[PDB]
Amino acid sequence: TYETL
Amino acid sequence: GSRRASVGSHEKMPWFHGKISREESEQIVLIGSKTNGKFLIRARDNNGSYALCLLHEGKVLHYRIDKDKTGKLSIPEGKKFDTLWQLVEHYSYKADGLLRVLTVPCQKIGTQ
Repeated sequence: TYETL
Repeated sequence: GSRRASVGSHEKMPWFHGKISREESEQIVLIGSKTNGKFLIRARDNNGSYALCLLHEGKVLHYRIDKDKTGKLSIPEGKKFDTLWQLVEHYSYKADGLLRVLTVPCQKIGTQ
């Protein structure tokens, strides 16, 4: 669960 | 001397709770965040793993953040930093890649 920085 | 490489997460702080789960911090975001600038950083004691969590209005986000077993906490798409103090403060400036810059700490303050 990690957006895209 | 104990067993620990680099920093070991700094409790002292709102948006920095090294106890919260992840959701707990995202439910907090549920509370706050409006202008799309709330966030919070969290750590974990399993295998060195940190992740920034900010909300893009009703859309809480999370960003994995780690180092190269060197100590320098960084981000693939994000950036690179020495500690969550720089990555946070820096990002406290801008997004650098996030959804939106940072502006507010997620964690709570008081009770009622």
